[PDB]
Amino acid sequence: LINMRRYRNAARKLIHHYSLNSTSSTEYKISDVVMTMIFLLRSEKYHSLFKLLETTFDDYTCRPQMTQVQTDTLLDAVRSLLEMTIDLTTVDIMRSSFARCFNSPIMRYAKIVLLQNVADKRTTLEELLIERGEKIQMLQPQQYINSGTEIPFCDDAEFLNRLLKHIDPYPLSRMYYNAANTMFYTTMENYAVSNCKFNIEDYNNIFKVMENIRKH
Amino acid sequence: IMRSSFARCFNSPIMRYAKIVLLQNVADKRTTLEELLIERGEKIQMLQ
Amino acid sequence: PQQYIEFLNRLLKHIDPYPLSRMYYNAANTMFYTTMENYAVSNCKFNIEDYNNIFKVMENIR
Amino acid sequence: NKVRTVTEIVNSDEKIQKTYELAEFDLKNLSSLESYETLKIKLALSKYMAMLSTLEMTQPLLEIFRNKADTRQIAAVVFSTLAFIHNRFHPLVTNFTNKMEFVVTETNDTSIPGEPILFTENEGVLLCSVDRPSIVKMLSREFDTEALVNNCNVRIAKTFGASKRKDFSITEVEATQYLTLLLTVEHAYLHYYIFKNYGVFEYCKSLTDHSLFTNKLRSTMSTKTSNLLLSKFKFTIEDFDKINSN
Amino acid sequence: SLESYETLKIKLALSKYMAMLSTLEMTQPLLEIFRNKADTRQIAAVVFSTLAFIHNRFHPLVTNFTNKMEFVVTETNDTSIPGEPILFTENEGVLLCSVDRPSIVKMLSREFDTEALVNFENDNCNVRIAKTFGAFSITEVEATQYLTLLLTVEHAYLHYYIFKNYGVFEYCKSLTDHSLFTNKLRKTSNLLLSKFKFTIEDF
Amino acid sequence: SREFDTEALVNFENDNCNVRIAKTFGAFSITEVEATQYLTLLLTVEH
Amino acid sequence: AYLHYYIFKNYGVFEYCKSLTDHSLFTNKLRSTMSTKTSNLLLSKFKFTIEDFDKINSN
Amino acid sequence: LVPVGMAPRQMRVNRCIFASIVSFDACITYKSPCSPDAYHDDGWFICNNHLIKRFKMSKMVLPIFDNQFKMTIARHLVGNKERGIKRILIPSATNYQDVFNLNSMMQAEQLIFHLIYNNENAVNTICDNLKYTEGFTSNTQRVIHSVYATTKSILDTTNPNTFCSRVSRDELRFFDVTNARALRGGAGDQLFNNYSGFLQNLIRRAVAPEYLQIDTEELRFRNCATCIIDETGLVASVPDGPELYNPIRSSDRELDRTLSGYEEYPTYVPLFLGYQIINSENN
Amino acid sequence: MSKMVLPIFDEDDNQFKMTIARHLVGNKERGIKRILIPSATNYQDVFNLNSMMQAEQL
Ligand SMILES: [Zn+2]
Repeated sequence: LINMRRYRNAARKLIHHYSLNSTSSTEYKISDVVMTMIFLLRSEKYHSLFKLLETTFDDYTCRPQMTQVQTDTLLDAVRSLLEMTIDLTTVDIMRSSFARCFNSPIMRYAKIVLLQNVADKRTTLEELLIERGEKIQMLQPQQYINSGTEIPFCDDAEFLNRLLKHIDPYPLSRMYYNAANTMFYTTMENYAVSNCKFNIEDYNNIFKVMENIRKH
Repeated sequence: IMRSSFARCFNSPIMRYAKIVLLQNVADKRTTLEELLIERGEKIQMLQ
Repeated sequence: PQQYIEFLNRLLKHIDPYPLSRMYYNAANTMFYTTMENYAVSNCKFNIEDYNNIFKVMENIR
Repeated sequence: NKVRTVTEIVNSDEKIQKTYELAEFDLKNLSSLESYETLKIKLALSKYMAMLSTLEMTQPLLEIFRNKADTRQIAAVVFSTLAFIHNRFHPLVTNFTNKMEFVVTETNDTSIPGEPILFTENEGVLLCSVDRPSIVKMLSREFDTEALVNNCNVRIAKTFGASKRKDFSITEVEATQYLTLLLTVEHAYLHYYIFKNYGVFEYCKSLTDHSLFTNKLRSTMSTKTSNLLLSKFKFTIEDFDKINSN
Repeated sequence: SLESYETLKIKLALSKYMAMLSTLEMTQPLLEIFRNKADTRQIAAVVFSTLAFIHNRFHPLVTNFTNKMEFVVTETNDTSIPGEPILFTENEGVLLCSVDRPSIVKMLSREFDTEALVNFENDNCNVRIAKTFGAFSITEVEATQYLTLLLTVEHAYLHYYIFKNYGVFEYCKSLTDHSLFTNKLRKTSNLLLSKFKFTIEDF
Repeated sequence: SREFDTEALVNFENDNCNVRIAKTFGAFSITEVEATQYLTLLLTVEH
Repeated sequence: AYLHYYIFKNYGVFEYCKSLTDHSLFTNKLRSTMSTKTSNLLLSKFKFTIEDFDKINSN
Repeated sequence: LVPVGMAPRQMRVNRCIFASIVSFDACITYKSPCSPDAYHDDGWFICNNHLIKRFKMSKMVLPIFDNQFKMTIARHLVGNKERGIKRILIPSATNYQDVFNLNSMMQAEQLIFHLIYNNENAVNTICDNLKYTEGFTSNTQRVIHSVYATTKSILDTTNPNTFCSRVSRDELRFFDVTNARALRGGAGDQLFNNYSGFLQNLIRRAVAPEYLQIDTEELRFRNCATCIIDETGLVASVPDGPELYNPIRSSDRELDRTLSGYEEYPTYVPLFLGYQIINSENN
Repeated sequence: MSKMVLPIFDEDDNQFKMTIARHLVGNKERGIKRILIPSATNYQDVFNLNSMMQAEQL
């Protein structure tokens, strides 16, 4: 027999990381992958996801074909597992990530990669800019405010103090880490879905700019 | 501790002289005194 | 604003064996340490030469 | 490094020399600066939360962004954040002058990766484009409320010197959500500032490469304006060099 | 010997400051007085009396002294200046004396190296042996604290004299730059700050 | 409507910190932007 | 523990941490005052040593 | 929004009623002077400043005991030579309108007084006049409603506890001259009853009893009464004869050589009147 | 008795400060225990002269 609960927990954590649904970062290992796959196999509920991932053992550079019922079942299973919302885009992201992991060899060191192979034609940032901007200009403003107005600043100093107390035990370091990684992962997902190369250089140039402004 | 000590003794060869050793292999990750200092001090400061 | 406004020989004996030089040393070092602490807390640059000027005594020629 | 002091009486030559190691004062200064910066950032975050409350929207932030129908509240929140950042850079400004338009995209072919909030004029007035799906995705991504983030000597010294102390729906998760929204709107505001003050071509070039931000902003930001929120920490991509080589 | 006579004179000046303290008749030691924030009146009286004592010493022929002064005991960091625990501002004709009670308390609480250091002293073992065969107090630490406070108020009083004699502008400039009183005595002799030297060196 | 570089530029001015400190210890309007606009219009009409 | 605390109080928290890391600093930081004015350390009654210290160090 | 749905927050609260005074003329800004004491959660529902200004009274503490219990007490600010109406320390409901110059003070304070003193007719008159005066609807109406609500909240907090104290068996108080063989005492209890519940609470917090019987032990703080109560209200008068000298040293050489640091007895005149009884400590 | 001082006029420079002492007798003592300054007829009884030094008795 197996500790299906522990297997499930490891599976959930690994799936979260490989679907970029959690900013949490931790070590992972072949033990964890095996936990995940065994849990999926044993669970009647998740047989479809098990089949999906098992198919990654092959060339894995392919788009699985599913009926609408199959896709709905898979999405329901994933959403029940992670308790969230989700998307077949996330399904494909997990498929690609797990395929890369399975195809990767056993190594003495962890492999750090970037999301890719999600949703054929490679598009540049410039082409995306042109097309998206044209479509946006086509779009019309859903709502607007008039000129001037006034920022609605709060006034209750006691209220501000209460909020300050409520937030004091929150570590700014952890909050900053979580926020930055959230933004980074969402940008990664957008790029991968768009099939446009992610400019790691410019993404880091953002922080370079932050530092260059700070130093002055 | 006894398990580790006796394992070391059993694995050791017959020798004309006694072997003087230090306790080790008790409870995987090697931690430095500095890391222990940081972590324990943080937890202590948390304590009241 | 908050606010507005013989036996000394025995006490001299009491303090007589004290090393006056050590007294100055301790007092000056206490002041300097407190000044450095305040500077560090305030993140304000410190003017070593001006502090020396504070405790600088010129010597005459007689 | 270190310093030393010499005490001496004018009439006597018996001098007492003491030595000081500046590391202690360095620790004092670093702790003071860290505490001050933390207090400033928490004050700003609390102020942002408080003004959003002043708007008096019943739902919480994430629910607001999930409710696709109520574009009114999305626009209100976005404009309020943008104006707050604008004032934080220009405290004397409490409005935004020219009226503002808003649109909420709903599709990938309508959204631009890496710039969920962007700006474009209709040749008469500026329109702000919002990627509500992306906002929802960011604010919904599970956050880590457990792991910590980070010279060992000074680390230990701070550990042993600094102390610790053992009805709002806000948890660290919601605080993180607010901070993420603020940072995103700050990025968008920087883009918009470069746009307004350097032309649409410069705005497009910045979008292509943010590096221009360095000069186009530090010319005015680092001197007259409160530092960027990100300035609180130095950020970096894990395994950046190998990733670049990839 | 001679230097011992000047030492005796300096200790006599300290004893006179002690007489002033007794005249004030404080139940607690100055350390506890400063530690007790509620004793604002005691702190203000101590500072004022020390300033008057220093004024009398610096101007022996002058017995007059400002008989009323606004006082404010500061506690917050933003209410204090490093290197100037005592300040003399003016609120548009009103003379305010600001005090950095936390800094005073810190200085006083600092451990002194009384025993730690060894210094030259009258150590004739023959005299000690001859004596052996023929056969309310103040500690060294308390004396050190008391000297520290006296010298602090001496610095404050010098700044105050600059303020009164020259004006608030020159008082601020003196706060910025203390080079004015490298010469010091040039009256001043009765000020202990003119009795020794202190220096800082890169190391 | 053009944004003016009031804050952006730094120019020589009476900056005696000693005077500022001395003052501190002794202790319908027009903005710079409005003045700039008004100067611009005056010079335009001058041309 | 008292020696550690003495070094702390009279040399700052950084020096205290350094002493914790390496007690050798005790030598100067204490003998400056202890051996001269204070009763010798209790351990002073005997010279202590670790059995097979050299081989253990080589290990 | 940030806060949980409703979830009444917890913070400090200014307690003196007069803190709510504000100019009904919104175009005229006004700030009432409040002593910081108002922010202490104690039996006092008036700050030191308002107390001295309107009632000529200053707060004070009386240590009581092993365990040092602190009993609230007020003291006279009345000078020796003050006479007649000046001696009314706290006017009664039949005299407050005259003792307090309603004309000379603000309408909001007049409403506050007509609320404290149970004068519904005057309260209604003020409300209607404000309804038909100035831009009532715009903001004056809301300001008036806010002030009225604050005053009514304080009164609703006080009066129930006051009534429970009145009918209480364990705790008993009798505001009269304990020297029953006196004429200036009278039906002090009846007059105290005539007072409003909140006014009764103020009287309790201010006037200490001449005697105090705790269980079986009685403590006599005075051999005499320092104030009286009549139809006019609380009067700063000596029941037996000449008024007590009240130097009023503040607020509105050989001698010292000998009298250096030296215990000094205050010249203040605290409020001692009536009998008080209690079972157990209830503290 | 505990020494104390009672100011009378203390406005500007008129500083009439009448002296006064305080009871050190509780509300339970009586008779001899309560007598502060005994008469010549009873001081010998109030004071335990035998318990004090003969010089004090003198
Ligand atoms: Zn008040």
